[PDB]
Amino acid sequence: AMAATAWLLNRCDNWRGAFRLNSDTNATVHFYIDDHPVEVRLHTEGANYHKIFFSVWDHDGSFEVCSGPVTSKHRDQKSIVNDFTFLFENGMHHTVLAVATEGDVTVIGSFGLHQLRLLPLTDGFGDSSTAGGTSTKI
Amino acid sequence: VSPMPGKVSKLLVKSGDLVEKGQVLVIVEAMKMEHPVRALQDGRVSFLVKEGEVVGGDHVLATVAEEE
Amino acid sequence: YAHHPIDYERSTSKSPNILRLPANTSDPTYQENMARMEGLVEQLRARVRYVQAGGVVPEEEAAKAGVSISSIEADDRVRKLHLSRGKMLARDRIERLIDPGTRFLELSQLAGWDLYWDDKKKEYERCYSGGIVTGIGLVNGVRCMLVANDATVKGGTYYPITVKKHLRAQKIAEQNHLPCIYLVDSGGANLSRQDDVFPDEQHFGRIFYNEAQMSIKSISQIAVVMGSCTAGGAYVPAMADENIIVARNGTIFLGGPPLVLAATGEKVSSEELGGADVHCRISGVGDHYATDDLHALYLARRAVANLNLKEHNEARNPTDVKPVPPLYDPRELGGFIPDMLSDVVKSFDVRAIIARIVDGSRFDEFKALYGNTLVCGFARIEGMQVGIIANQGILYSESALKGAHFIGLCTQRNVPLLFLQNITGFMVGKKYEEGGIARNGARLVMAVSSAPVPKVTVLIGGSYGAGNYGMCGRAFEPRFLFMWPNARISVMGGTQAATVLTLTNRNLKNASEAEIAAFKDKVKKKYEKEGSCYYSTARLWDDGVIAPEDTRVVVAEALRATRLAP
Amino acid sequence: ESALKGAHFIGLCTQRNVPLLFLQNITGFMVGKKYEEGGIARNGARLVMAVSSAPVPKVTVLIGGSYGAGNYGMCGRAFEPRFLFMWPNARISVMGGTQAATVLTLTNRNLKNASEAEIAAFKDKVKKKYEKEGSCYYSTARLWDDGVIAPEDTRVVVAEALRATRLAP
Amino acid sequence: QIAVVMGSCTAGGAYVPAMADENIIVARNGTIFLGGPPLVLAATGEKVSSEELGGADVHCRISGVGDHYATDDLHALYLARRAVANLNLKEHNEARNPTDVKPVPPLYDPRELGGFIPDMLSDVVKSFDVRAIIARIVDGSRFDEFKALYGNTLVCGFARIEGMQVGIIANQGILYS
Amino acid sequence: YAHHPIDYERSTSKSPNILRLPANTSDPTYQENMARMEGLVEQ
Ligand SMILES: O=CCCCC[C@@H]1SC[C@@H]2NC(=O)N[C@@H]21
Ligand SMILES: O=CCCCC[C@@H]1SC[C@@H]2NC(=O)N[C@@H]21
Repeated sequence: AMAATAWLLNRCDNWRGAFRLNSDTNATVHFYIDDHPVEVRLHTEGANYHKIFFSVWDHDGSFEVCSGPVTSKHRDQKSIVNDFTFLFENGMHHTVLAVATEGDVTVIGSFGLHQLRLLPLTDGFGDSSTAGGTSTKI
Repeated sequence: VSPMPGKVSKLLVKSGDLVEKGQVLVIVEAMKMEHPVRALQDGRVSFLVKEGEVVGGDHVLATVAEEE
Repeated sequence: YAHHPIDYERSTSKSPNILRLPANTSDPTYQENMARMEGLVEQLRARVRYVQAGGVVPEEEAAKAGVSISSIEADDRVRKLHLSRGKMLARDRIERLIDPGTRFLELSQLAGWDLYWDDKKKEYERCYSGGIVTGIGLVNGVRCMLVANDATVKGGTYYPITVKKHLRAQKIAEQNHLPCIYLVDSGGANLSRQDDVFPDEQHFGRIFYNEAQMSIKSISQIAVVMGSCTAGGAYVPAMADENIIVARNGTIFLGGPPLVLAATGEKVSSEELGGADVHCRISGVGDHYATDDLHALYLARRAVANLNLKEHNEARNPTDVKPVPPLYDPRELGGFIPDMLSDVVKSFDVRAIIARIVDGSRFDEFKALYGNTLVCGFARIEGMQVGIIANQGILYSESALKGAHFIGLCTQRNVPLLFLQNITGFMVGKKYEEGGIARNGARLVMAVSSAPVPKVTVLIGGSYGAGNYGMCGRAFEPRFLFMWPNARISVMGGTQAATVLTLTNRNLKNASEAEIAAFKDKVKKKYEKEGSCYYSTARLWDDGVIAPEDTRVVVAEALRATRLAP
Repeated sequence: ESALKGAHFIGLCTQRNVPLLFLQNITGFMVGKKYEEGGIARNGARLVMAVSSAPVPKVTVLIGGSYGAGNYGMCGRAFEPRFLFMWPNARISVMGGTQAATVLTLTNRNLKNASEAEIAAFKDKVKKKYEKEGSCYYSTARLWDDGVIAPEDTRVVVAEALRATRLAP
Repeated sequence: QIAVVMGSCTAGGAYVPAMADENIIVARNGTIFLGGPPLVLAATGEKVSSEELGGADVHCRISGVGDHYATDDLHALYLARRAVANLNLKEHNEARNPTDVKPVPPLYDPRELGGFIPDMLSDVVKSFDVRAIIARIVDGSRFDEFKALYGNTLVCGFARIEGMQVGIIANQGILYS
Repeated sequence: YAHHPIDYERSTSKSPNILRLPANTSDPTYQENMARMEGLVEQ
């Protein structure tokens, strides 16, 4: 939950200024943990960017999140290193310095260090031709 | 003051109570026109009319005077 | 007298008279109103969900929406068959197309809600949307109009509500100089209501007219051909600065595959008849040939990029701004709204609403002691100065004069206007008629129509009759319209028309009770059978429908939409 | 090639500020595969672009048989004609007046057998639908092509129209 | 344009409150008249209070005259300021005249400007100079001379005045062709 | 089909189709050409 959230925010204004009609927001992240893809879905209810939920591995809860100063606008290979705070409903609170990149999201805190690989989705986007090419060539 | 049709009713303000904010002092109905007056004159308001009493045009329904 | 400041302090303090301090007390009256509002929004906010993923609602608990039960299995089967083809059956193309973290509007929604009555008496045509979805989208730093043709072809491609939606989108884009993107999937035409949709004016030809008038003004437009566009639908790929044809299922035809039969019926493959022909054919038709949906969407984005509008939008609308919230909680907007179905008009207020919507909860009153009926003054909406006309009571001549004066100033200084509609409220007194009230009403309407200022209106409630001509109306070119649930648009009288038309209709003096049962009850049924939910939006009368709580965000979308204008 | 010639003519007329007159007829878009492969859609777009873009005053009069999307090539109400007039023998309908019958006969829930009853129920019915509309009712009465005239007195009417369109800015 | 009506403006002076985008009438002493209080006498002299003759009439009269009714001088001045605010000229002025600039002073003390000026009441014209004055006034004490050897009488050239380029014509002597 | 990005990644990555990857192998043909060019620029 903290790792997935950092990649969005530490890349753009996802969940920032977002707005729809008579509905609610939704945004998802795919993690390639081990050899099995992992999907995490985040959404909001109310007029609150603050109130956020999560559903990973059929486990649901709520938390709030308060970020820090925005840094590393150039978002280079080092990308963005920012501290995060997360208040989960149960009652806890956490602080996480996340240096996130397209390749992976690294979270360091009292849990330890964990890097989660993001599900790779690249394959000659364009040149994807399965045509037989039987005759009348060159 | 209310227009000609009158028929004041449902007055929700106590006589001799300060009115600085513009609450609905009296509500008069003219062809389903509640048209609340909503006076903002400061000071207590003194009522000279009663609910259900048909009043003439531009009648002195109440005197909104400074609290003395 | 012992008072010598320098205007500020008196200003720039948390105590300026400019602000407003209407604090509610949450009493029964508040509850009665607040509760009802809640009773007026839940389904509004809900039907939206049902038409979204239309006809497939797995919860099966949609009793909060009065929508009839529909065959969910048939719609799921159709969607499965369509998605097996390789194309995404949803609005998914849109949120894939728009940049993440950005906004959206969904201009017209619930379009064609239970519009047509079928041969089956209890069945209506299942047009969950108008057949398309329309909303303002920000692509690659560029604001654009997005029109997507839904894959619902069961009833037929386009209806009198579909072409009207498309033409409204085109007119909005041309007025605002937002480039359009069309997502094209069609079943051809509708050969049943063809007289209603093909000939005459404001029809399918005007789409072709607009796609050329735009390119005259150098407002580039883009179309994506996901499926077949026949029966005059093949001209949009031809009339396009950039067009995209998917490698397998993208097809464009001027004559149908059945049409070659019975007229030199040497039938050949549908590919050779005009579909995506990636073999270096002689035809130079269609700019982009993309192997996959993602590839096509990506090339659309890439073409949108090379338009040079990013600099102009970034300069005109500041991307990095500090949001200033109002002083009072926006959830309280439902409370000040009174209830419904009340014999006599209930009471109402405006100050609270404006204090809840505007920035910093402030206002700039003009003459309020004089013409106490009508309200006009300046404001602030998310960093932009605004003028608001909100109506309260029965209009007088002096109210019309004040309105004309305000509109004069606003046009003079180029300030946008916002309208909050209310009752007609034209007095019928003989002295008022003798006082030249008609001349003053004309004074108001002349200024309203003559104004070159961008104009948006939103229904508060009770907009019935010719009074809207005084403030604003669809026939007065409002660049956007939005509506609240408790809206009634009717004849010059909502309640009085009942009383007046009771007298003058072939009524005997006797049988009074049976007559009032047949007259008054019937006309009440007629004049409140129309409402916000059905007569509006579904017929693209005041196309936008919103919630009262989230009005300021919507109006801020509208104002940012109307500053790319020339 | 007809579309190319039309585009060229409209180009000259707009260049020299010459008014245009239209005499509508059948749609007449060939459906041959070679013609479709020859970029016919591009040339039709070439024609319609010039038609709509022209600032020249434009008037159309129905000769007869104006059915389908072919009018988009020449002119139509949705292309801002400052006047429209009609002759009695006019039919404004779907892309096919007669062929729509044959095509829609095939693809509508028809069993192979009962051929005679089916063509009685299909072909006769669609003929009734597509010639129930006509010059007299579907037009003018609904302000589709509002003007209705006689074929004999056309030049006088067109001369009225042209004198009407020279006070323009 | 904006006008504030603190006292009476009669005798054609009442049109400025009428010809105004915004006008302010003080609650007590603000009065506007087209005919004077003495004027009603001797012509239907049914004299009534000066308030009713056209002064500040805060009773929701039929007249929609005068935009602002302010209870005090400070209130009226404050509303004038508030109306001035909503004109959208702030952006245009801020763009055109930079608000945040670094002042560049001249190289010589401006008190010396009185010295190079000669005396007065002198039978024959006294002597005079210009270079010193321009060097004392301009930024950085600089100048951009055109032809000075030729037509040595008259002085013309460019300069700098607080971040803005200026042209100066200063005259010295008897003019020639 | 198991592919659901948001256009970027597919974009804003060092792997967009927009770029070009013609890498030469410096063979005789290259030398014959490269060398001549050098023979066409010195003077
Ligand atoms: O007694 C004065 C109230 C006059 C209200 C007139 C308005 S005009 C439209 C509407 N229909 C009516 O009969 N009355 C109101
Ligand atoms: O010579 C054979 C070709 C016949 C073309 C018939 C044209 S194609 C478009 C239009 N629609 C019809 O039903 N017929 C005409």
